[PDB]
Amino acid sequence: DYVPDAGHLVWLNFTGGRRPALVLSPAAYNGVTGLMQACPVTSRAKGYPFEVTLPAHLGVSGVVLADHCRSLDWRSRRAEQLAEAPADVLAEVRGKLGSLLGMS
Amino acid sequence: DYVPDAGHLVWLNFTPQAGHEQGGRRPALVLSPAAYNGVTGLMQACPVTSRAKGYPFEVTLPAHLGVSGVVLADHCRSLDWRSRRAEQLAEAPADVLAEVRGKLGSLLGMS
Amino acid sequence: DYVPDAGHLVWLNFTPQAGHEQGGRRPALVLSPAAYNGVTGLMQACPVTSRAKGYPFEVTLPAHLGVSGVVLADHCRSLDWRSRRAEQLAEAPADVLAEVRGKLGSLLGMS
Amino acid sequence: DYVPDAGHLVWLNFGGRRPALVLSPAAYNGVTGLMQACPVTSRAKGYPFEVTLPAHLGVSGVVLADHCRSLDWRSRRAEQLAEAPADVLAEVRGKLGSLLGMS
Amino acid sequence: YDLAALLAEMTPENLHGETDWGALEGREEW
Amino acid sequence: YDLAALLAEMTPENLHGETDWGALEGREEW
Repeated sequence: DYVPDAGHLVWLNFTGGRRPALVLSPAAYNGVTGLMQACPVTSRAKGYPFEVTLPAHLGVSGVVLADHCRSLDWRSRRAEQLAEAPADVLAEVRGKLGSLLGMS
Repeated sequence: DYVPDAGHLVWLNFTPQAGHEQGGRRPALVLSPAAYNGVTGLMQACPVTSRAKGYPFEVTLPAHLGVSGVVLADHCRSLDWRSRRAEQLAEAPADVLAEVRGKLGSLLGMS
Repeated sequence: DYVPDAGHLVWLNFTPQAGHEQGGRRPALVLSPAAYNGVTGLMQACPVTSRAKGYPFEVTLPAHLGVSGVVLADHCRSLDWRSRRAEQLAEAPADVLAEVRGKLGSLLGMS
Repeated sequence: DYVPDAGHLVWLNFGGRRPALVLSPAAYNGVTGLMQACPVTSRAKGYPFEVTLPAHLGVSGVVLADHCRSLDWRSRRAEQLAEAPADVLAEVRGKLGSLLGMS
Repeated sequence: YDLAALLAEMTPENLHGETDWGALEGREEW
Repeated sequence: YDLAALLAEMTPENLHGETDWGALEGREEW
């Protein structure tokens, strides 16, 4: 009965293959739509201006790619919570993604 | 030499994995600037659907723009516009852009 | 709080020197950027006229904008948009701006 | 029968006479009775769109490149004053082109 | 915009499924 | 745009008079 919530780091299926992601949309929207806005996490990280580094020992390592945010069906991809992002990571991702999408 | 810019409505290709499904194209509202897009070959864009149901994230396009249908502000997504062979179709009034950004910013929990 | 930017179509007041005359209001296409317009309270803008005559400096506007008439590219002028109570009507697409700047550039002898 | 040409510094009744730099050519100006011109002012306030006129031209002071405008020159009795050097005309075109978002 | 405002007007009939962009293309991460 | 090609299209019939902006307003120099 897990519904992803804002700040959660989740596992999502390739649908063999699970990948980590940072949820930006809140549970009330996620539960009702079966969709969410999430940014992928990679271990493949240095320099890139829209990367946000995850602090050490959070349960997954690497960076959030804020510029690769997308709408996706989380129900089909069997979302499972991996961790919770620090409030500073979530605010940093929203800052970079806000700039890219031309918001103010 | 075309590089999509913020406010452009572009044709974008899609090809299902299974060779038996059709695949086709769909217009999309581009949100990200040319600076980013031209360079990375990626963009943040919201799909345009011909099925307007009154879903609250739908943003209507002006009837004479030459793109019928509705922008789904919450379905914004990173797409590779070069591989999807983006073709310009129209330019959305900064009107439409501002409504899409406010709805999507609200969903993303923007400051 | 409103600052006109390049590509905005603004409603601008004008008051005849003859005080007994009503005067009124004309739309204008803004060419100068908000970075200049905001602090100076000035802008470079081209008047829109109701009566298209095929004059070569006429630039047609797409119907969706709901500004009728044509931009006179060669009538560009420095105007105080605060004193004339500029209110935004719409924003012209980039292509309108490129036609107006290409014709006006030609007339001003630009490299 | 004087027709203002590009680079001319002209008197305009804009009685109440003031100098102006003409940017549009005579072929346009003579057919329309209109011209694109920037006003000349006595003094540099020093703001970015000022182009100073060289000493001893027969007109003194500064071209306001951002105050370029279309006006009727026939009704304002335009009379030639002097000719701006090539480099002053190019600098006024450079600054005005940049303000009009040309590239 | 207030999310509660937008939530109030969603219905099973007006809900859109995930937009089908087919397979990953070019440099798309996912 | 070629200015000569533009000038070639002008006729007494399509000529616009000076656009009337009425009186000087605020910080207008003219």
